[PDB]
Amino acid sequence: PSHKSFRTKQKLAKAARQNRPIPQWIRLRTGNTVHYNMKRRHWRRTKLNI
Amino acid sequence: AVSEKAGHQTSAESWGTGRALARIPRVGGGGTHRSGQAAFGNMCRSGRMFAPTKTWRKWHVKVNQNEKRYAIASAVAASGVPSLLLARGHRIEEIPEVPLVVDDAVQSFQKTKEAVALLKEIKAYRDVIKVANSRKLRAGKGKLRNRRHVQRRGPLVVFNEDTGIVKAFRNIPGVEIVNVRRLNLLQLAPGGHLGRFVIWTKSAFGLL
Amino acid sequence: ALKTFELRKQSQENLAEQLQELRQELASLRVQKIAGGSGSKLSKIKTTRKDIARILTVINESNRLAAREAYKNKKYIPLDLRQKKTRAIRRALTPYEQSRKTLKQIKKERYFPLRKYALKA
Amino acid sequence: MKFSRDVTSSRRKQRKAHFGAPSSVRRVLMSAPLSKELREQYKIRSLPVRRDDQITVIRGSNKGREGKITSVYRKKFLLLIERVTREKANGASAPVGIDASKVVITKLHLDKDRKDLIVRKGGKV
Amino acid sequence: AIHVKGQLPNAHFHKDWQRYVKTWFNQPGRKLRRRQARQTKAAKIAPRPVEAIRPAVKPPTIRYNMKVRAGRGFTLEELKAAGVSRRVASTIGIPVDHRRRNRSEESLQRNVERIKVYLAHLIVFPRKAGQPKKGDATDVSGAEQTDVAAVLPIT
RNA sequence: AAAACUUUCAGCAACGGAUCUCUUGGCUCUCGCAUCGAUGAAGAACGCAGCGAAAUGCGAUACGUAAUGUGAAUUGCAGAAUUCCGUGAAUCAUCGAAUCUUUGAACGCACAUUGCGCCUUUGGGUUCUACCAAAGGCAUGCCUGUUUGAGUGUCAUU
RNA sequence: CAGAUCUUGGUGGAAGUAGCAAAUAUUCAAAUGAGAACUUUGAAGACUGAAGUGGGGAAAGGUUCCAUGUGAACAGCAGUU
RNA sequence: GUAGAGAUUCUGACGUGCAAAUCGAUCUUCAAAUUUGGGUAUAGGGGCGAAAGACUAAUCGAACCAUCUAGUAGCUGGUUCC
RNA sequence: UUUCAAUGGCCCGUCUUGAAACACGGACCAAGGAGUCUAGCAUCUAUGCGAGUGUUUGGGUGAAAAACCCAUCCGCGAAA
RNA sequence: UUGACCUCAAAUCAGGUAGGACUACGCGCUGAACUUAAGCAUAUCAAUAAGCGCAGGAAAAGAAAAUAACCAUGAUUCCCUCAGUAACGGCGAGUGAAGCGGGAAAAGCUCAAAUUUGAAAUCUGGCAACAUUUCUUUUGUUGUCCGAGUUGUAAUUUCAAGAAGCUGCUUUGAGUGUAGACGAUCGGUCUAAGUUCCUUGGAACAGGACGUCAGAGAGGGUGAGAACCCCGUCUUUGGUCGAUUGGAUAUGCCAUAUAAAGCGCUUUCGAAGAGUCGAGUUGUUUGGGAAUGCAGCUCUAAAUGGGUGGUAAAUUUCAUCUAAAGCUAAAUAUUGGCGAGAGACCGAUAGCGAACAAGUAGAGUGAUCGAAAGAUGAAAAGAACUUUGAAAAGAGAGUUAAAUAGUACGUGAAAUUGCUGAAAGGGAAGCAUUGGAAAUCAGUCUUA
Repeated sequence: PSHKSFRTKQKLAKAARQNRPIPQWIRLRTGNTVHYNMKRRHWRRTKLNI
Repeated sequence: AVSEKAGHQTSAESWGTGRALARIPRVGGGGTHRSGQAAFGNMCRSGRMFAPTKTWRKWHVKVNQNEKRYAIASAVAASGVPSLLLARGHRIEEIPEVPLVVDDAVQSFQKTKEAVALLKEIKAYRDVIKVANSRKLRAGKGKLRNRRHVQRRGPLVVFNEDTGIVKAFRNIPGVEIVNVRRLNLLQLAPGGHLGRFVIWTKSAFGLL
Repeated sequence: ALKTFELRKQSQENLAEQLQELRQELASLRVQKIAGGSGSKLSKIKTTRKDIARILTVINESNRLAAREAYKNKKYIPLDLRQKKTRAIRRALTPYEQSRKTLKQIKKERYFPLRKYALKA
Repeated sequence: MKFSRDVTSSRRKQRKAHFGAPSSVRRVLMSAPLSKELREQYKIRSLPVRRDDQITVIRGSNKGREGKITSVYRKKFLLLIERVTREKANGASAPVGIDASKVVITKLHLDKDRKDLIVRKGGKV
Repeated sequence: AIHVKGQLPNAHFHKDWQRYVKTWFNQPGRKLRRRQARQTKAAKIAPRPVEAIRPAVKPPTIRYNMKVRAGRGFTLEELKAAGVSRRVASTIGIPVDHRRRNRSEESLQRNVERIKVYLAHLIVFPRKAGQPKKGDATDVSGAEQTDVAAVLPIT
């Protein structure tokens, strides 16, 4: 909610940063097995449960 | 042997009857593909096999010493018979004599070129050429398991004392070197078939 | 590129002022990075960061060596200056007090030690 | 046959070592033979490749091609040779990698460390 | 159930035995390890013999008293008869068994002769090289690591 | 009783991912070794790259510093360069000097509160009795010793 | 291996079928666009009717906020939103 | 009698539903043994119960989780080439 | 090989006295999927020795978990 | 009133130490039920799983209060054997050791009980010196003050003896340099021979010639099966140049042996562990049976005494050991961790749950649960360009050995599906026998 704790702010701030697509230059590296982010998360579908 | 807990590391219980499903144990919980799938069975995917293999199977089988000596004596006698050698597969059509006894100077060889020169002189190099031309790649999953290449067996050189004969002869493909005092049936009758071509040194023959 | 040995032959005050200057250059380079900087400047960012690490390392070595000299031949020295192999090794008996023997055992070994001997054929 | 108990005859472990070798090991893995003149002059059978070396392609579709080593692409085990390029569809030129064992060195890039390497490996400079 | 010819079964296999099965695949590995340790010890303690001299005793039962086997160590009375000090014996490799005793002059003479042969064939290196003192060999050049079994077996 | 429709067969195209080959993986046996932690472990949190989300590495000295070895890279792009009459490239190896945020046995008291304190020293500024900052500290049991005590415990002096 | 309401995976007939029917309701012109029953603007017509379909907060969510852009996928029709 | 709290009847709708208990109409109660938020205590042979074996996270005549456990089976089903 | 004609031909697996059954299981297809292993025992067979027999608990040896060699015990048998 | 001592406190007192994790193996504690008994309650499962505490590289046990009944053996541990035995069992299901013997390994000892009494000879700590180093990180010696200590620290003794005496021989450092030699040790470094021709291919690593090396014809890599292209492999249990250690030596120096010790006979004495042994009883255990261990409670010795001699008790002999205090390597174990080597193993629905970004994604408030998923090609050379479309794309072209390899990528099966061709079809289809029709095909001959 609007009333948060700083630990929750930190947890949300990391989780927001981890929920981003891959840089394109990553896919051009030799031997790269990454094609899309396996760990994407939508705010409706799967919850953080923190 | 398979691991003691392969196929049982999961938790799964039979849901019972009345659910239009087989009574086999099934994984509980949800949210994953594994949920509701059967477990703990030979017929099941990711389950355990029927009768898991164990390490306390009997891998070594005991043989009477006298019977082993009987088999060594039979294998040595067969090696002295030219007709069995040709059957076994050794190219000895122009070998000067069987059993082939060579002087004691061979025990003091120091070079593989000298060893090959000896073989060519006594006309025993056709068997080595047979081994080299027969070298192939193994058929099947064997080559995935450090069993890459196969080839035929050449002559067996028997010596009494080591002075360099082992190192001279050990790189020629197919040639196996053995001390007379510790003759081995796995080499005397390889594959269970009698009559391997054996080249004896004079001292080894005397000690027979 | 600052060379660490050339750093080693300088004074603590000189190292301190060079560290402040290096920090100022790093700050300006990061300003360029947020405002839009060239590849040369972005490559200079890492070199400046490593130079600061080298300056801080050289300062620390001098401070700790000075502490070691000051605490040399003293019964008690700082914990970070003591040995740290493993906790068990530190608790173990020292070789001196492991080899301590009673006067009874000293006399027994003095007078009847294991003799070197041999047997005739 | 190997007789040392510290050396691995396992196809699995040998292939892992080759493909997991770090850069300092791939430096020695990517070795090339010397030409007849250098071999008889330096008494060295082969040396590791290095940038700016003057080498000749021995095998492959580019057999007989000549050029300098522009860059030893260690992480892919490939050597990029000048004038050894391929034409893309759009007209751009892509350098073609050549394995180290498939070339021969006809002129070295003599440094003092390379000279010490030659005299250390039973050679003469 | 039981309907076949043969003994009545007696398989003590009602506990969880598969957890405590013991296989012997390390049998050659254990054998090689013992030899290397045995060869290490012989090289470490040379020139003195690898195995100490043992007495000859009689096993304690009607089933085995007609045989002669090796004991643990020589009794105090046997050492005293042979002229070896109790303290010296353990230094020059003569095991001392305080618990045993000689109830018969036959066994006492057997082991006393055994020690006397060992003493006669023993070469004792001086504590300080060049100054022999009492029991001490003047010439130790010919010392070699032999086997007590070769020198003196249990007959 | 023609077409369509239904079914069978064949060719071709789909759907699907079986088969075959492989395999930096697993399983099993053997051999060698003894090495965590209040000098802050295992584990956790959050951060660190010119361009990164994960994995790997690392800790505000942050995909690392010193030192040693090797000797010219890295590479997806940019970028520099090291001349190639070297103290030196490298996501290299190795590693005996350091760093090591917030935690955690977790230690000032707490903790769905970047919450609440105390002690010593030092420093700061248009402001100096104020305010702020920095560094070093303050857990419990126990052991040897030290210092300060307590007692109508035992007594001398008187 | 043909069976075990067998295991996992893929796929059928049913079948272009059941169905997409509560919450009164939409209409016209223009713009936009390759494309408009559904977007935006304007005009009309209605609804919630102050115990609201209004304006806010608490718990819970965590960036869903805002602007700009948008090939699919998603919004059980469509989509320029 | 409204908000709120219930849940009688239609045995209405729906009954691969909007819904793993809902929707409509009717109906009970509505100033107190009232309705409710958050904080807090009681935990499985235990709690709690104006009592129905009710409730105790869609689980209750003994919850749920992992183990012992591949429990046991005179019973059912299958058991692969000529 | 396809198809037509004449003739015959119930749907398999299953438990059962009896199944085409209005008895059960089976929509289809691919891959997986059930008498194994070990400690014993009993008949029968093969092999080696034979009043004996069994090297492999250990030792020696072998550059090599193999093979080869060996002491003293011991197990079974030689008496019930 | 001062003091002394005892006891008890306090301090962010000086200096230390304990916790937590890992737990395969190790020492205990606690402790089931399923199950077997064709039911079941004793039994079994099982002195097991779970729970709890505590260690090490091993742990534990260990120098007899041990067996035996012999011609006696001689700490412990492990192995084989005793032996599925003696014994225990609703004497049912079932369970079940030990002595000897053979071997692996071997190593012994330390206190309490004594007057140093012509001398607390012992020890911690502070301070000050010197010294040493895996190490400026470690470890000490000397001096000196405070203290601990007579309610007992040293020397001396440990039952195997010993102590006091008595004469009479033999024996001796807890040393510290040096130098070189001889070993060991992890580690930097060095390593034989074709890429010579012809054919095939995109590529020669294939086939065919001609050769070479071999103490190296293991294995891997490289554009297809490479001893000779490359890393390696053998030489190697070594050369080398740098290091760390070991036991001797060759010496120098400090060593106060007035001392200390072994042995020898003694008309001698000879201290030896208590709410402990033991007894009864109650639980629990064992193969232990009128009790094998352990524990609770009650009663509680002794001094040639007290244990044990596997049928209760009383008496008497005989052996045997010496409890109630302590240490101790090796042989032994090792589903953990670290590092190696392999394999008649598995080969992506298999093998760990995980060959991959796997204890991940995801699910539950939680404890927990837990997947799926490998492969273009030698090289991205990942399709420039033109053309149709709003676009996705299509058709040309281009790359390649190949796009019948275009990332929805090796091979590409069956179910199922669309198109084409052929034929059949009046309320099933499929199937068997026999032949027609249509389609399709081979033998055979041809020649000898």
